[PDB]
Amino acid sequence: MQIFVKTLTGKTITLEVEPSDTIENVKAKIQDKEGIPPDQQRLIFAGKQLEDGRTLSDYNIQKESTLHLVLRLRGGD
Amino acid sequence: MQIFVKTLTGKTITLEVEPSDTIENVKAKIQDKEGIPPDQQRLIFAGKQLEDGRTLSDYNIQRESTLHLVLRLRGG
Amino acid sequence: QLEDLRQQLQQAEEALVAKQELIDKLKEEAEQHKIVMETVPVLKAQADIYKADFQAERHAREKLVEKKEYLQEQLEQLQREFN
Amino acid sequence: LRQQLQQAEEALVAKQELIDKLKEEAEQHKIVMETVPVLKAQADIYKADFQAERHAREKLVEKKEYLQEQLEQLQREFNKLKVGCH
Repeated sequence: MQIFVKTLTGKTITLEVEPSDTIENVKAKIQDKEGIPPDQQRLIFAGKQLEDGRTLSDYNIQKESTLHLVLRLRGGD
Repeated sequence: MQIFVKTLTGKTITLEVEPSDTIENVKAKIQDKEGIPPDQQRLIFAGKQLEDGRTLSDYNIQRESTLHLVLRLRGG
Repeated sequence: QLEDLRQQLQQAEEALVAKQELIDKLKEEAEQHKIVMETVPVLKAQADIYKADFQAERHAREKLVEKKEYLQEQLEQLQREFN
Repeated sequence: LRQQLQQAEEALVAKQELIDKLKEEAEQHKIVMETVPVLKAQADIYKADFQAERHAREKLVEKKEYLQEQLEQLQREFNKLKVGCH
């Protein structure tokens, strides 16, 4: 299925994923498509931050769902 | 106003709709009482599959008009 | 000459009662036909939908085939470099 | 009485012209109706192919999900070992 990762800034990136993929996988797909470190990516769906462990399935994130990306300021890790 | 939604099985239910209601809505009124997902629904009227955006009024569906339902197997 | 025309008319009473009754018999059938004929556009639509659903599954699978032979051929290189 | 006949003649005539219209119309119908059972058959056939295409896809999913977990565990070996050498 396809999802949309939008930023408050306004940018929108579409992704090709599967309801079995792990939030970790995605933060990695975003890096490949936008060259952005996953250790800096916070994903938001239904007002909650997504953990690299769970999967879209757990968060009932269906096809064409919209996700948000907020980058952490630390970077220190 | 009131309309009918029929399956080829013969089953016939009724929905309370407004002439300005979209196909998208009607599908959602079918999920509420039949539990059928809207993305697996295909509604037919006058030998034509109907489109989500158009309204009943657009295809000119009056009261007690009979629409036909057919379901997908995959449903995207 | 009376019974003649009289009999020639009584052969028209039933004559029209025969066709009217018949005509009525045929209208009741044209109605049963129209009921069944409304099904056709619906059944044809069903065929296409099951057809399109078939293709989607095929395509969907066909790609899962090319991503599984790419995941297996790459695993060939995770063992190679490994040792 | 003669005028009473002529009105039964011209009347029965066209009344026949109407019966011949409902019959040549019924033949058009029958030809269309003779297709209903075939259309159902077709529906089932296609449905079947689908299901078949589904099990083939469903099974071809386990075959793949087994390589992932596998390639993953077999990645820990290639990862956890190389780091130990340096």
